[PDB]
Amino acid sequence: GKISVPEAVVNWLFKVIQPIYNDGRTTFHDSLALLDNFHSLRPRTRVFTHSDGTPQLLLSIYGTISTGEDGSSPHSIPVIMWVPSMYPVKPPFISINLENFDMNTISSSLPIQEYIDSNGWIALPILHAWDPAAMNLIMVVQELMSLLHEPPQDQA
Amino acid sequence: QVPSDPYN
Repeated sequence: GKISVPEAVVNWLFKVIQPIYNDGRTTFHDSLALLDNFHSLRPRTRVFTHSDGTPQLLLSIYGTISTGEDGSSPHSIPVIMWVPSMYPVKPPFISINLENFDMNTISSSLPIQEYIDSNGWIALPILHAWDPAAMNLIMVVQELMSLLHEPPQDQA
Repeated sequence: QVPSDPYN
């Protein structure tokens, strides 16, 4: 339950979430928890443009997710997660951040490679099977992390 | 509101 973000960020979250989110309480709770669990992530609001051209200001959480120093070869991916205004009824959506990143620094051996489309959107299995009543933002990033991980050593 | 960023 320890909070890693400073007061200015908590107050900011309080402020920006209110006007946008159908369920501000859950969005605030899940966003704060995410930031507290993944210290490389930061929040901002940005305009997301929908498929039909409609722009919508949304909370976005961004940063570089990296495998831990656990003896395995390190892998990192810069991502941008968007929280839709109907969260958690609707799932977040996540893309690779294409600044200073070449999507081709990701081994085809990495399980995550399979889920990244030509446009940079990451179709994580958890998002496809989203359960509004049982899932949160942390679980999304945890799955992302588990797919970045070097696949286990075998003896073949 | 317009876009904002407590870090930038």
